[PDB]
Amino acid sequence: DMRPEIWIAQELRRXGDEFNAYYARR
Amino acid sequence: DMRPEIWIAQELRRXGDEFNAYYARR
Amino acid sequence: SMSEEQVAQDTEEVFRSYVFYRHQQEQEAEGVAAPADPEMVTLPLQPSSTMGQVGRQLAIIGDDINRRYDSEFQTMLQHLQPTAENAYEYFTKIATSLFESGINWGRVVALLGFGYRLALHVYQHGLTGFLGQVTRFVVDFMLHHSIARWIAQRGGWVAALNLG
Amino acid sequence: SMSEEQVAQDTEEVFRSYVFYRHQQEQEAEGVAAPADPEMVTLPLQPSSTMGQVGRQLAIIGDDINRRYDSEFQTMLQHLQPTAENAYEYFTKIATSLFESGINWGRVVALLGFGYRLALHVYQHGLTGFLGQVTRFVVDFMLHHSIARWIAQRGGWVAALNLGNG
Ligand SMILES: [N+]
Repeated sequence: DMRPEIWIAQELRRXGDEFNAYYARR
Repeated sequence: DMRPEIWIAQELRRXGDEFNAYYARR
Repeated sequence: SMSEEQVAQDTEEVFRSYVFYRHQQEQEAEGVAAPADPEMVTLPLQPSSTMGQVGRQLAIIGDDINRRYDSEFQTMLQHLQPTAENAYEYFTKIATSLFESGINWGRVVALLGFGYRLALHVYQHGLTGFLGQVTRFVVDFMLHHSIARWIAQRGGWVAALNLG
Repeated sequence: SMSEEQVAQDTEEVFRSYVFYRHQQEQEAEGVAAPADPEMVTLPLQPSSTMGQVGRQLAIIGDDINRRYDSEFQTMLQHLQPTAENAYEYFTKIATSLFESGINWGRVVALLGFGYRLALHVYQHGLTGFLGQVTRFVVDFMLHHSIARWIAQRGGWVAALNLGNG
């Protein structure tokens, strides 16, 4: 499947990129 | 690997059980 | 008195209303990530339906809990890769597993939520008109796997209005 | 007037303020059902300091976004099984992975969020005093892996003061 630390990194990136777009849209 | 439908069912169950515990009678 | 057949019939309006009002409130969320599904935005509903009330209420009171699972269901559905061709098979396996260790109201509502999330996935991957198919997935599973009977014996879907 | 070294020094207060305000807002939320972490409630902090304000800005803006990751992070951290002994290296490698394809302010905030979630998970699983360890994970990652210099070239942490207020 995936090591948990790789999975966490992938989801932190998704989440961070959603924050990044939110700061700009605001 | 756990089959994907099994993982989904496990988390559906967890989610449902969280709802069930939160909205308990009295 | 409330029969499993009446619960099965009521479930269609419960689910369709649940989908409409869940989508409505989610599309109002700050930082919402899922795009709008016009089939759910324009979904027509019966204006005075008690069952419509039930589905709306379940969507509303479930919002805090359900949204906490959003990212995980994105990951899980990307792995499952459901399509029109395998949706019945996987819906049935998932619903069966959901209730294997017992039935409770939260799991009943989670089945609705799964139907919602599956319908969104299929629309977002290109297929229109699938909401009627998932609606029947939900109703038929409940009728034939004793969930409608379970609800009936606890007063029917209006019993859900006492939750919270 | 800004340097990578200064940004790294400032990061400790930014992160500790972020932790305080994130915990406070989550404990105040209505549905919640989330157990309090007293180490995060009694954090000594100067709210009106500039770095205190930066941490607050980053905690309060768009907090609905990190709610959507709550259940997945429960699952993932249970699989990670962090400990006092393994967490520094896990944190550093996760952070390296996060920024491999680029640095942006949202990913910076996600790193703070991971520090928060990791600190909260480890406390709830019985280890006190771990917040000081996670704080250094965050600071030391930024110092030694480009992030503090990236922030410094953009004016320092004060450049984050108004993110999301357009
Ligand atoms: N697995």
